[PDB]
Amino acid sequence: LLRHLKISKEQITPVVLVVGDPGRVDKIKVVCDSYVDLAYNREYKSVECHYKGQKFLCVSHGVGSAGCAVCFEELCQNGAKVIIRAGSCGSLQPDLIKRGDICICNAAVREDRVSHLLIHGDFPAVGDFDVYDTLNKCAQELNVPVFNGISVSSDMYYPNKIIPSRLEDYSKANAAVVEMELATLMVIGTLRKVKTGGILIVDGHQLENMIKIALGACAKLATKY
Repeated sequence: LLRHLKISKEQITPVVLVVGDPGRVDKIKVVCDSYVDLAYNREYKSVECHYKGQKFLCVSHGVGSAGCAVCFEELCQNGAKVIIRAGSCGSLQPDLIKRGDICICNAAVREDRVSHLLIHGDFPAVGDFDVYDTLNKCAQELNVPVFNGISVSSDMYYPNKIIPSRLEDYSKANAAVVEMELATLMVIGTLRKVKTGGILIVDGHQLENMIKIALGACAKLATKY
């Protein structure tokens, strides 16, 4: 049994949908054709999801890079082949990417520590193209407009007035979106030979759509294994 997930290696599917809020696993499992509740340990909720004739895990990783890293490391080290993060984000391009908009990200700014404790800072946090294009191909089938871009993955939610935040610098660098976990998934994916991707709803109905794309992509990708 896995230390934090508390599910077995035998319960891990090639494809896994990951989200931050365990309450969100509960909302996702409902719209699937059927589900099997697996475990709920600390912030980590596991449910097996049956959708469009496919079987995939939906696991919650909690808030922040270090606690999600424990979830991803346990997934990646025990059989996951594809991990897609369905999550929530903020806009770094207001007057373009507005509240409600969905964004499918190829890359992420590494504003964590853990990824850096795994590999030198120069290394890219980058998603898998197969996964990215699949996510993109699902949105199109569903006629749901999505943005594409770089995500700033920052360990800081609440800034101080001492150290100037780099969010404006990253915005100017055309980073689209800001969240907390993507770069970690992405580096861990690359290191562990797991294909990753990320789909985010802009926060600070469209959720229905977002989840459909996420569930759509997971099913499409699950077919391969």
